[PDB]
Amino acid sequence: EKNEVMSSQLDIDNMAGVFYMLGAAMALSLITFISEHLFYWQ
Amino acid sequence: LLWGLVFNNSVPVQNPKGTTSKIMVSVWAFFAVIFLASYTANLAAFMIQEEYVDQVSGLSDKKFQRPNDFSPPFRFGTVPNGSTERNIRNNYAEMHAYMGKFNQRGVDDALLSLKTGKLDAFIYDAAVLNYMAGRDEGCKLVTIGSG
Amino acid sequence: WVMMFVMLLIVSAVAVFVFEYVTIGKAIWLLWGLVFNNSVPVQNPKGTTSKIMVSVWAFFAVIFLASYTANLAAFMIQ
Amino acid sequence: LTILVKKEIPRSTLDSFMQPFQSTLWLLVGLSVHVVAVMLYLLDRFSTLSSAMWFSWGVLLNSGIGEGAPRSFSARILGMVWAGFAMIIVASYTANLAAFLVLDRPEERITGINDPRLRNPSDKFIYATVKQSSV
Amino acid sequence: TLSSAMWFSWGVLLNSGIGEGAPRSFSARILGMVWAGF
Amino acid sequence: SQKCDLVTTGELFFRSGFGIGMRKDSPWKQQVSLSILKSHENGFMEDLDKTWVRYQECDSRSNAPATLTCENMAGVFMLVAGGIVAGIFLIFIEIAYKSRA
Amino acid sequence: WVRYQECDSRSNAPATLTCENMAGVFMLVAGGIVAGIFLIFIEIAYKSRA
Amino acid sequence: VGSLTINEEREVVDFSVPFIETGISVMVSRSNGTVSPSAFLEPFSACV
Repeated sequence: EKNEVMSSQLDIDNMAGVFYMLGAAMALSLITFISEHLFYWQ
Repeated sequence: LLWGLVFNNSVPVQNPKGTTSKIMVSVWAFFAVIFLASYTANLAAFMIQEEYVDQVSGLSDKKFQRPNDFSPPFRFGTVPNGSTERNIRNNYAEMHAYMGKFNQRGVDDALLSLKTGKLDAFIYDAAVLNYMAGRDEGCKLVTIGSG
Repeated sequence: WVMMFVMLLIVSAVAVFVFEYVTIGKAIWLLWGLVFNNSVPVQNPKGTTSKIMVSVWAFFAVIFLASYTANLAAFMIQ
Repeated sequence: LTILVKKEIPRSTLDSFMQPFQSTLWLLVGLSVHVVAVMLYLLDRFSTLSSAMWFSWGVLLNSGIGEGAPRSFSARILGMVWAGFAMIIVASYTANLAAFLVLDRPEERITGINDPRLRNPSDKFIYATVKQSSV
Repeated sequence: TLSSAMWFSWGVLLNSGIGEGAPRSFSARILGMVWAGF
Repeated sequence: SQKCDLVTTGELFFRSGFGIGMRKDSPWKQQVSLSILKSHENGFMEDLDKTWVRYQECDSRSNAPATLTCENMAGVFMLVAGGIVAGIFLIFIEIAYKSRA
Repeated sequence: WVRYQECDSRSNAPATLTCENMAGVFMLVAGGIVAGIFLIFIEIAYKSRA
Repeated sequence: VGSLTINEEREVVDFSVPFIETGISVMVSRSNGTVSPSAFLEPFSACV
């Protein structure tokens, strides 16, 4: 009854949690910096 | 500075006075190491005792409707001059197209072809598949998903 | 263990010699406890091949910690 | 009275330093360390360019080289992403280590008299014995 | 630093960067090597 | 599959089917079993199989081996408040010591 | 006569880690330290320029 | 006595009671590994 495959290689399709949204939150941090630049106007 | 200490950062933090500050840091450090140990003990325990699922039941519809969607290397089986060919051709063989190139008379030739990967899938009667799956080359698993 | 211990003595002798440019005994134990993730504020060197060889040793530090832990839990089973 | 069979070959040769897959994945992520460290330096510029990368190397190797305390809060949030990802990496690597160390072993050991590869033998199966015996 | 020297052993025991007790005797650094080992 | 909290150990001793009982020498054997084949040759048997018994509610045997969501950690969730309310008196002790020393 | 066990049992110690396999990562200590001397010569060339 | 089933046009032939049961399957091979994108306790521990 379907016990176990054997693996040592890292699943590169399991890397979706690694490029889980780093750059999107980095873009929100850029908009945070732009809103800081508008807070310099105030 | 008092967040990265759960992850053993490099990060030289501002050292506070010798007060309840550093006491509550050590209090949080207990929960830091106990969470690191517990998460690692779970994570390695998920690499073991895990069932590994194949996708043969959905592709019984999906690769039937769309055999060319993912890869034109989808080399199908047959039961040539078989009653099952007509029965699917009357019911569920829009893949009686695309499969005239995939005709193999002689079952063991189709066996060794798919064992070298020259076929993707091979449709047949169940019982001969299950018996030769139990007699398959050692321990190569060749069954259908869940039986 | 005693092989990497004398490798630590070797790189400390290198850090003494090639940085004739603080390393009598401090170069040993400050650059020794980093395999065990010590608290221990070490003397931060120049930005040179010093910190490069620290990062080189830090690779072997984390890979030895992972390998020993993966063996040790595997001795509790089987 | 039992069956004499032959020893198998183990799962030795533990030269598996990159068999947890690094030769693409570690090579991919090491460049993105630098390419996001330079833009984070520009983020702390417009509010040590060659020096700011060593802070990310310090947090990646648990090594106390620390000089890059970011005056922008958002780059400290990016450092929180680094300490999260690096602890995820070393935890997943240790789970792949211990799992590959002890997972299973494929076994084709015969049972005894009631095994079908014995009772219905192949052409490859010399299951003979000695002559003039009680067997 | 009699009451203060214990916090260095607590710092090495919890991986927490409270560090003030760098021993001028080499042998107490050897005892710290026993601590980080244990 | 339906209610919960039971298992079976496999080992199908009989391997039988569910026919339909009629009196002997009926005129209703052949065409009825022909319609049994016809109900097999469209998957309509499997259609009613979907509509009646293919409803898994409880989990399998599988052993996810574990899960760690919220529940067990309450024994170590008291560490954050077990001493912080007395550390105020420890501040009062320290300011009493600094008033002495 | 027969109570003389020489070879190990089936048992599966599951593993041992003494000396042998680590030679693939024992090259990390010397793979760059011999070129770091030229990196010192590069740095003193840069400081002679800058 | 050959290992044959019936369809509806097999009116011509007259079976006995079926002694064994079988069906129509497909045969594939193994993969190696599974997907588990490092996120098992991440919504679980996210509650804490």
